[PDB]
Amino acid sequence: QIQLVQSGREVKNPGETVKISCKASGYTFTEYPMLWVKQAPGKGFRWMGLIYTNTGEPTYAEEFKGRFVFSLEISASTAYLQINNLTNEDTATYFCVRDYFISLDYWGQGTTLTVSSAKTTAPSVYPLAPVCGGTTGSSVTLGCLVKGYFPEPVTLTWNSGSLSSGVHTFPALLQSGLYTLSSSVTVTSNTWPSQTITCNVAHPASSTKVDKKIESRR
Amino acid sequence: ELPCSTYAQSTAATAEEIEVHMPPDTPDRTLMSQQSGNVKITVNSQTVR
Repeated sequence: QIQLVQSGREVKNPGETVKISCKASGYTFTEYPMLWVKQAPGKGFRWMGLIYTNTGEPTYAEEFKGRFVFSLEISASTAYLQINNLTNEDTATYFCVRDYFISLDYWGQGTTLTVSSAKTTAPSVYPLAPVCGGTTGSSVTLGCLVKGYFPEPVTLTWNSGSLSSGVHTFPALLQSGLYTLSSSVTVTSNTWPSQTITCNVAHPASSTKVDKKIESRR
Repeated sequence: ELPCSTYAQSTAATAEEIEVHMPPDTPDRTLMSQQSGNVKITVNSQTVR
């Protein structure tokens, strides 16, 4: 049904652009738009208009004048919010709302537009081990620590999703504008790091990617 | 009293006629609503084309 799969990190510069195209599953044609929504830090909902999937373009927000303007790929059922001329407070969430469940009944989960001045380096990931001899049991605490992402994003997981189940990941903390994260991926005794365990990370702001092997600390 | 015309005040509709043709269909942008931003439209009691 209606569900706008919003875009990921939309990186913007000071006065730079933002573009969150959300592939709207459930792009219909008949009788109703898809109510777009901007999302501020506290405001909850802030509606960015109505614009259909096979309708095609958004009838935009009212008080959101400035950067924001709606767009979309109409034949694919997909919508989008493009906000060029990035100001300071451009970091926010984005949603569509597909008119099935006859209100704005396919709410977008949010797309993260990040337009800010910060450091220039894609994220660097490393292996994070258990206790230094063994450090294994019914779980075995490998993982990948991906820190140092600038601009957004640096995407890092611990055990890479294969040895990813049963993982505890600490969130991105800011250090002078440096985004750090770690994911302790629990493998088995045969899963990792006795078996193969390896966290991964990526950063196209440097046009690069790096993974660190989440083995035991031996 | 010179004889001239006068649009007289008898309102009799005999020897006069209006072309009482069919009423045209009214345009109706007011009928269907955009429920939540999407298609929950309403009729509200007419021959809504």
